[PDB]
Amino acid sequence: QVQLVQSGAEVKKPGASVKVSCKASGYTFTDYYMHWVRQAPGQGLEWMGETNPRNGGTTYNEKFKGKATMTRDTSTSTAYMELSSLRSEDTAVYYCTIGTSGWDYFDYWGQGTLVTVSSASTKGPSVFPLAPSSKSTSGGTAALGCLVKDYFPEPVTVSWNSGALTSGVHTFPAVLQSSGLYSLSSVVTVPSSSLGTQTYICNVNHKPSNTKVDKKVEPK
Amino acid sequence: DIVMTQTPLSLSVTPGQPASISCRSSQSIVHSDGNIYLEWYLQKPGQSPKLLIYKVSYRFSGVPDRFSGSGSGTDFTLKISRVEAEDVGVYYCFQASHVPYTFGQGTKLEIKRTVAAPSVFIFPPSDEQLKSGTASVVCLLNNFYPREAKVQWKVDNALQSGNSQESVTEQDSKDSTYSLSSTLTLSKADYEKHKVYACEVTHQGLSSPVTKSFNRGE
Repeated sequence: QVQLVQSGAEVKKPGASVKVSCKASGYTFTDYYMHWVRQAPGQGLEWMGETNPRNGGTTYNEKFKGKATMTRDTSTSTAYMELSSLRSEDTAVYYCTIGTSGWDYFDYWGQGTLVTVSSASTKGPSVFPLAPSSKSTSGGTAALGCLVKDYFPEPVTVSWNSGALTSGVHTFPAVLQSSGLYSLSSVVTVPSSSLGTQTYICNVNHKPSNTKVDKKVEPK
Repeated sequence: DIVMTQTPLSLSVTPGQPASISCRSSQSIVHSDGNIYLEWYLQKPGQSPKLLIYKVSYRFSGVPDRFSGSGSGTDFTLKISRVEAEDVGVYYCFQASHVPYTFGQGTKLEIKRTVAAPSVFIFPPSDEQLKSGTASVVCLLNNFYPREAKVQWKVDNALQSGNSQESVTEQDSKDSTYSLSSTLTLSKADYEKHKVYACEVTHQGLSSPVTKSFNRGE
């Protein structure tokens, strides 16, 4: 089972540097070249370059030469991508990807790492329950959720019951408030008959602020 | 650098009906081995791209026979013989023949389905938030189609302006519907000054606006 696990989202001030890690597992790390792909607003997705994990040898896209520095650690099967002299234009999702065929057509990708470059301070969110009630029921179903209020920068990820609850989940795109802070809601529709026997916990993660909240949503 | 241009930028297709996406490269994309490394990827919001077609026409494992690829020189085409709900997202062509490797701007595929009126839910502020000095009221519009839906916040029947934010989801991969979250935010002091909190929903699936309300302290 091939899997590429990248490090969490980060916020860095303009002029700073960030090292994004990509831990490889379920295949021999030294067998395939590690590629880096940027997905920026407007500029879309672009190929940054490749690292031969055997000798550390790198081939870059001219555009990223002097901006990106690719390395790896064979003892930990982790590839790294360091961005220097961060500027607003560097706000993007960075992906590590491989082509298990031996050619450069990518079939396995990391989950991505959102790097936000901002002078504004990081704020962790407050997690509030959206308790189910007679005002959130419809045709035998009950809707409930978690309000993830006042955070900066993006992203907030939400899972339910440590990933075991995926059906009927709607994790909405964040809204930017006039304070410059983001806010999002994550909802789930469940049976109303088993509200007394089932436990619903939203697992909120805001990696830039190290926020890890597991909020139990109680029926009202 | 080779510029990949996709046509159209977006397309709306009814399930079972065919779809076509073209990719044009600024130069020839014939690799030194004689093969053209032209790939098609599908990406959904919050996810990494998924390989569908590689080397112009070859399909990746698990990819349905509904997807086919063709082309020569500059012109390249992705073809979906019959579109399914799960095909929603953005399609990208990508050349891995010449360094640096380049992607097209993307083609958003949206799918058409019958009108679905929303299930409307309201959520008063939590006691946790009220203690912190703020009151957010959430109005949930679940599984509706088309995406156009109007939410109006009414406090003691008075129409609200400038104190709410909303966002709609991407199109659902299973039932081709949309969901909407709208939040009304007031200070604790302002929230306690009023009794009836309501969100009035307008949608094509509704013959008259539907109101979902609560009385503060019930």
